[PDB]
Amino acid sequence: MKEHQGAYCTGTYRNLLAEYGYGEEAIQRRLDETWEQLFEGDEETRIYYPSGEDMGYMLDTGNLDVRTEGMSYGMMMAVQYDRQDVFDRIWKWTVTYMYMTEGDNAGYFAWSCAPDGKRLSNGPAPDGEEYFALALLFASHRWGDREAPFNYGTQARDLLRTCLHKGEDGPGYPMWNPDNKLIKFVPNCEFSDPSYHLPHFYELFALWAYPEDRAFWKEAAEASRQYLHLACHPVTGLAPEYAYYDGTPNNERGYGHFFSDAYRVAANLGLDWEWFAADPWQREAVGKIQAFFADKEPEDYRRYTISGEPFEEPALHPVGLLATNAMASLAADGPQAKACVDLFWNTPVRTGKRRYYDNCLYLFALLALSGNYRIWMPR
Amino acid sequence: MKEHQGAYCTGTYRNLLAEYGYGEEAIQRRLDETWEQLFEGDEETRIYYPSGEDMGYMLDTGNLDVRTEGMSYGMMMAVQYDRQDVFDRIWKWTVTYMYMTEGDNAGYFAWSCAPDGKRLSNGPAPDGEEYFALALLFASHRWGDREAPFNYGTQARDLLRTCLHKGEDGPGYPMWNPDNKLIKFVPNCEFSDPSYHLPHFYELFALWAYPEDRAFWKEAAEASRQYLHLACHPVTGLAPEYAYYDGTPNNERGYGHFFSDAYRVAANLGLDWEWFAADPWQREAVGKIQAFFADKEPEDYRRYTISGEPFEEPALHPVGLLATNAMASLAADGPQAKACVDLFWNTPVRTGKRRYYDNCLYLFALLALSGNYRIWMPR
Amino acid sequence: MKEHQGAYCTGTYRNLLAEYGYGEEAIQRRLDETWEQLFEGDEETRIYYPSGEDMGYMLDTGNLDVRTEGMSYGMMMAVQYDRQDVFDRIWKWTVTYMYMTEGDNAGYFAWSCAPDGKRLSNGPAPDGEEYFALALLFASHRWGDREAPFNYGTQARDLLRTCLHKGEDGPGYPMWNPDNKLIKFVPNCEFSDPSYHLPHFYELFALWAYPEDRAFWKEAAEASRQYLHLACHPVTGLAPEYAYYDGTPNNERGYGHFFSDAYRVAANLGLDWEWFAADPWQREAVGKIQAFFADKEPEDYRRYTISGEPFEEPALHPVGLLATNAMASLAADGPQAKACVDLFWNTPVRTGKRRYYDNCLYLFALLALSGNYRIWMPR
Amino acid sequence: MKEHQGAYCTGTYRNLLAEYGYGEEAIQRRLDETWEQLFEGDEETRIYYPSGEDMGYMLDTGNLDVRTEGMSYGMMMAVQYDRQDVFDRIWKWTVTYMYMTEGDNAGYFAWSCAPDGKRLSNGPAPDGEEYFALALLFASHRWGDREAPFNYGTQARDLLRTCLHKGEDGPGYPMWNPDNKLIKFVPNCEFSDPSYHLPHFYELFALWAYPEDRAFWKEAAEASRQYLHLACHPVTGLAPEYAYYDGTPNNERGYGHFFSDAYRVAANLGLDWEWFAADPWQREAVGKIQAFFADKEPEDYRRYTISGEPFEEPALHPVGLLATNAMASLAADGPQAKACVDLFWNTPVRTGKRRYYDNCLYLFALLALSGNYRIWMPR
Repeated sequence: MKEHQGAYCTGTYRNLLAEYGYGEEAIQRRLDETWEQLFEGDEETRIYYPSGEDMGYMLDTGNLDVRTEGMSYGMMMAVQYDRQDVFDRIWKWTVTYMYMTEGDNAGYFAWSCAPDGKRLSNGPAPDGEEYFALALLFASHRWGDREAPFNYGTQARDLLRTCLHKGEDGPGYPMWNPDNKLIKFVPNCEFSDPSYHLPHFYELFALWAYPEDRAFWKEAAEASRQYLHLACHPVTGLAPEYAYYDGTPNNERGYGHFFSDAYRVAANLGLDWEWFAADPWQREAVGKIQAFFADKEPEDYRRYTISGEPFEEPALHPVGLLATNAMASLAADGPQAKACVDLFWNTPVRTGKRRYYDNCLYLFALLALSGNYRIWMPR
Repeated sequence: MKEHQGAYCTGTYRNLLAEYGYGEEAIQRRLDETWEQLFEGDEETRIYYPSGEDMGYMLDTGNLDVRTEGMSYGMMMAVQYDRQDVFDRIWKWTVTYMYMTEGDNAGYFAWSCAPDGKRLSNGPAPDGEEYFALALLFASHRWGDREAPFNYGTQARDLLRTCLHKGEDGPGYPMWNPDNKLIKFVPNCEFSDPSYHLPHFYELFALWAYPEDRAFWKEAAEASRQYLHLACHPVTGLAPEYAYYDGTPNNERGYGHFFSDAYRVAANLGLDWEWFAADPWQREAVGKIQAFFADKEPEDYRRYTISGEPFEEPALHPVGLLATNAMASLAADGPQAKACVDLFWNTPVRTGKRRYYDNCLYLFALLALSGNYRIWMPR
Repeated sequence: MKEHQGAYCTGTYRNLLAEYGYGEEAIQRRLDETWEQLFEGDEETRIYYPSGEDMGYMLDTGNLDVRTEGMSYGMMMAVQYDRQDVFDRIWKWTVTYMYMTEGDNAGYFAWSCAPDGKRLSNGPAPDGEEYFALALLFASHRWGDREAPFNYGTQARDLLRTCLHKGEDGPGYPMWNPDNKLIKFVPNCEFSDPSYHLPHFYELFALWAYPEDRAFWKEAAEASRQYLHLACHPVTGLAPEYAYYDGTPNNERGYGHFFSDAYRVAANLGLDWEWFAADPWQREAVGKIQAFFADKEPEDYRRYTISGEPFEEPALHPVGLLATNAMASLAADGPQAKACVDLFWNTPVRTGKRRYYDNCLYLFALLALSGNYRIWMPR
Repeated sequence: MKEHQGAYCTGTYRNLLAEYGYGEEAIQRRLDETWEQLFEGDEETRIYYPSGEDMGYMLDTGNLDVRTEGMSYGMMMAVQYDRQDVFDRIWKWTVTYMYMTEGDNAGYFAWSCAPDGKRLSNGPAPDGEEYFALALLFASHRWGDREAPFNYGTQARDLLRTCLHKGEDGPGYPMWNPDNKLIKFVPNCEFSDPSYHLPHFYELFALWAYPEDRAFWKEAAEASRQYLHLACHPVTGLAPEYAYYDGTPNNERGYGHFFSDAYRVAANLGLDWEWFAADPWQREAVGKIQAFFADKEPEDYRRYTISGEPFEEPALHPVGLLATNAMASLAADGPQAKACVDLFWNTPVRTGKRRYYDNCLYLFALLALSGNYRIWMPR
C-alpha cells in the first residue's frame, strides 16, 4: 500500500530492502557499518573529518577541497541518522568559513573552500543551499533549536528567504527564477541543472518557510515536477548535467551529457515518489533509466549522451551511479527494480581517491532503501 | 534545561550519558551491542527466542517460563529500538497462547506460560497489561496499524477498556480500583504493588484510550503520583514489593520488603520525571534511594526492610538493582547521581541462569539514559 | 482561588513553591540560607556590607559602586524579611551620602556613589526612588516611624511629593510625566524604561501618598498597565530596556533590546498579578516570555532583539534572567510555568564579580514564590 | 453604560470578558471550542447525542436519563448559538417521547425518560417548561415558524397557556399559583424552588404569550423579583434548593440547603440584571454570594446551609457552581466580580460521569459573559 501513498501523508516509510527479502537484521548492520566507515573510520573510506572540539568537514577526496555540496549532504546524513554532534560540527565549520557576508552573493555560502577554511570561490551552489535548508529544518524538528548559529529553524528560514528575494533591494540574484519558479544552476545564470530539482523538498518548504514565500514554494514543487518531463530523454530517461529552461541540454562546457551530476535525478524521482507519490510519470521515467542500465556492467559505465550513445570516457563515479539507480527503485517495480537493488546490496563502499561522491550517494541510497530517509515533522 | 521540562511537552529528550561526558559514539555502540546480546546473540546473555516463521518469546531463564511481564517488556524494547519484526513475533505468541477467552479473567492475558505455549496460570499480572497497552499504542504511532492481531491501536484501546470496565456486566474484577484510581496487584485483590504505578503511562492513556475513559486515566496519573509518597520510606526512599492502599507494606507472603519488584520504583520515578516533570517530590525520593545505595557494593546487595535493615539473603538481581538506580538519575543531579550512572556504565550485561530480570532492567536503563526511551506521538 | 484574587484585597498570599510540590520545610530553609549568603555571608555571594555601627551598603560587585537601585532593593528585602537593623543601616548610608540637597535634582538621591560615599553622579534613577518609597511605607507599617531620618512614612510621602511636583516652582523636572502619567527614565528625559513600571506600587501610593496626589497615582497604575501592552513584543512578550512613550524601543545608546534591565518586566507582571489580579493580559504576556525561554539553556542566554533574534553577546546576568522568569509564574499556569520554577529551584545563588544584579533578582523571586513578598498594611 | 441599562430596552449587550481584558479573539475561540466539546466532540465532554435522521437528546451522564431540564437547556443553547439543526433534533425527540397526551399532567412534558424514549415518570418539571417556551419563542423570532411540531411560536404560546390555565376545566393543576403569581416546584405542590424563578423570562412572556395572559406574566415578573428577596439569606445571599412561598427553606427531603439546584440563582440574577436592570437589590445579593465564595477553593466546595455552615458532603457539581458565580458578575463590579470570572476563564469544561449539569451551566455562563445570551426580538 505504501508504494502508492506518499510518506508525508502517512508518516510511514517503506523498508524496500526488507520488502525485497534481505534480512531486517542484516539491513541494520549494513547501515551501521556504512555509517562507521564513512564517519568514524579511517583513510580507507572516510568522507568526514572532525577538526578541533566543535567543528568538522566533509572532504572531496578527489579535488582536495571542502564543498557546500558535501557539507550539506553530511548534515542531511547526520540528521537522518540521529547524530547531532556530527551535524553541529559540520554546520559550525560551514558558518565560520563558508558563509558569505559581503559581495554580490552575501547571504549565500561559498561553494568551495580549502580544508583550512580559506575561500576558493565567492559564489554558491544552489544544490547545497537547498540541502542546508531542509537539513536544518529537520534538525530543528528532531532536536530543537539551540542558540545561534545552532538556531536551526531560523537559519533555514533566513536562508530560504535569501534564495528567493536576493536582488530585490540590492545588487545580486535569487536562486529561483521568479517567472518559471525553477531553481537555477547559479544565481547569475538563466539555466538549470536537472539534478538540483527537488520538488519533494519544495513541498516541505511550502509548509515551513516564512509564510509569505510558501505559495512560491508550492508552485516550485509543481514546476520542477513538470520540468523533469522536459529534461529526461523520452526513450532512455537520461537527463543532462546542465540544461536550459526548456529541458534541452546545455553543452556550453561539456555538461550536456549524462555524467556525475545527472545520476542524482533517478534517486530524486525515487525519493519524491516515496515521500509524495505525486506524479505517476516518475515511475515511467525510472523504468526507462533502469532499463537502460540493465544491459550494462558497472565496471564499464561511460559518459553517455542523453540518447544513450557511449563516449570512450568511463564514468568517474560508477558506484554512485549504481547507488542512484538502486535508490530509484522506490519508484519502480518488477525484476529490473529488484536487480538494481541487488547489485547495490552486493557493492561495497568505495575506497581510494575518488570515493567521496560515490560514498555520499551510497549512504543516501542505503538510508532511503532501508526506510530511514524520512520527513522529520515539527513536534 | 530539559532536566526541568517534561519530554512529553517538548518532544525533546536528554541523553544523560552524553551530558555526563560519555562519548556519543561509545553510547550508541553500547546500546547496539546490548541489543545484539539480548535479542540476536547466543545462550550467554540472550533473553529473546524466535519461534517458527512468525513468533518469538521472552524467556524467564530462572523460572523456565514465559511471563507477560517479559513479553510486554520485550515489546516495549522492540518498539523503542524500532524493530517491528521482533515486536510482531512477541505479540503474535502472546495473542496465540496467553490471551484468555474464557473464565473470570477473559480479556486479560495469563501471566505465566510454558515455552511451548501451555498455560501455567489463569490470571493476569497488571504490570504486563499496562506495558502491553502502551507499547501497542507506540507501535500504532511509530509504524501504523496492520490487520488483526496487529491492529495495534485497537488492541491497546480494547485492552485498556477491559482493565477499567471488567466486572460491570458479568464476573471478574477490573485492574484499577474505581474509588481510589490505583492499579491493583491482581484484579481480585484490594492491595497494590508500588512498582506497578506508572503515572507517566496513565498520562498517555488519558490522551489515547477510548474517550470516555480518559478522565479516569488522568485521575489515575495524579493518584499514583501521590500514592508513591505513601509507599516510599521517608528516610531511605525504599518501597516494599507489595503494599496496601495506605502505602504500608503487605508482608502476608514475604513481599513487604525491598526486593526484586521494588527496584523498578526508582526507575519509574526517573522516567516520569523526564517525561512529565510533574512532581518535584520524585527528585527527593530518588535522592534518598541513591544515598542509601551509594556506599553499598553490588556484590553484597541484600534484601532490605524498607527502613533499610539488611537480611542475610542476597539480592537475586543485583545488576537489575544497579540499573534501576542509574535510570533514576534522570530525576537526580550531583555526585551520587553520576556515581550510580558510572557504576552502571561499567557493569556488563548479566550472564547465567538468573539473567532475565537483570537484563530487562539493564536495557531499559540504557535506553532511558541514552535519550532513547521516548513518547512516540501520533502521526 | 488565590491565583485569581489580588492579595491586596484578601491579605493572603500564594506559596507557589509549596503549591508546586516543594516541601514547606525545604522552602523555608532555602529562603533563610539565601538571606544568610547575601546579607550575613562572605566574599562568595555577599551583596550587603555593614559599615560602622549604624550604616551599611549594597555593593554593585561588577561596577564597584553603590547604587540607589541596590540600596532600595536592599531595603525592600530587609522589610520583607523583617530585619529592621539592616534596613536602617542601608537607609542611613543613603540619606547621609546619596540624598541631594542642591542642584537641579535636589530632593532626589544620586544614583551612583563610591563605597566611601563620594558622589559619582548628580542625577537620580527613578526605579530606586519608587522602591525607596514603598519600602519606607512598608517599614512605617511593619515597625512604626522612629525619629528622623527614620521617620519612615514621612520620608516616603515627602519623596513621593517631590517625584510628582518638582519643577512646579523651581528649576527641575518630575519623575512622572504629568500628561500620560508614565514614569520616566530620568527626570530630564521624555522616554521611559519598561522595567520601571510598577503599577502594583502605584496602587499603594494611591492609598498612602499625601492625599492630593492619590488620584494621580491611581491613574499612573492604570496608565502603566496599559503601557506595558505597547512595550512588550506581541509574539515573544519581550520588552526593550528603554522605550518611548508609544512603546517602541529607544536604541539611541544600545538599550533598545532585551537585556539586563528588561528582565524585571516579567517579574513585575507576576507580582502585580499576585497582588492585584487586575489585568488578565499579564497572564498572556508572561505566557509568551516563558514560551520564548522554554527552548533555551541558561548557559547560552544572549542579548535578543524584542522580536527574539539573538546577538552574539551573552547575557551578563543569566541567573537574574531565570529568576525573573520563575517569579513570573505567579501570573502563569501549566507545564512551562512549573519548569521555569524548577530551573530556578535548582539554581544556586551567583558567585564571582558579576553576582550583585543576579542575586538581588534571585532573592526577590524566592520571596515572591514562597509567599513572602507581601503588602504590609497600616496597623 | 450598558451595566445600568437593560439589554431588552437597548438591544445592546455587554461582552463582560472583553470589558475585563480578555482578548476578543480568545473569547470567540473559547465559545467555539466549548460548543464543539459539548455538541460535536466525543465521550470526553459531550452532552448532546444525535439519534436517527431527525432527533437528538441531551444526556444526564450521571443519572443515565434524558431530562426536560437538559433538553430545554440544549434548545436554549442551540438557539443562542444559531444552530437550528440541533434545536430541531432536540425538540423533535421531546415532542415524540416526552410530551404527555393523557393523565393529570396532559399538555406538560414528562421530566425524565430513558435514552431510548421510554417514560420514567408521568409528571413535569416547571423549569423545563419555561425554558422550552422561551427557547421556542426565540426560535420563532430568529428562524421563523415551520410546520408542526416546528411551529415554534404556536408551540410556545400553547405551552404557556397550559402552564397558567390547567385545572380550570378538568383534573390537574397549573404550574403558577394564581394568587401569589409564583412558579411552583411541581404543579401539584404549593411550594417552590428559588432557582426556577426567571423574572426576566416572564417579562418576555408578558409581551409574547397569548394576549389574555400577558397581565399575569407581568405580575409574575414582579412577584418573582420580590420573592427572591425572601429566599436569599440576608448575610450570605445563599438560597435553598426548595423553599416555601414565604422564602423559608423546605427541608422535607433534604433540599433546604445550598446545593446543585440553588447554584442557578446567582446566574439568574446576573442575567435578569443585564436584560432588564430592574431591581438594584440583585446587585447586593450577587455581592453577598461572591463574597461568600471568594475565599473558598472549588476543589473543596461543600453543601452549605443557607447561613453558610458547611456539611462534610462535597459539592456534586463544583464547576457548575463556579460558572454560576462567574455569570452573576453581570450584576456585580469590583475585585471579587473579576476574580469569579478569572477563575471561570481558567476552568476547563468538565469530563467524566458527572459532567452534564456542570457543562450546561458552564456554556450558559460563557454565552452570557461573552455577550451572546440575548433576547431575540420578533422580525
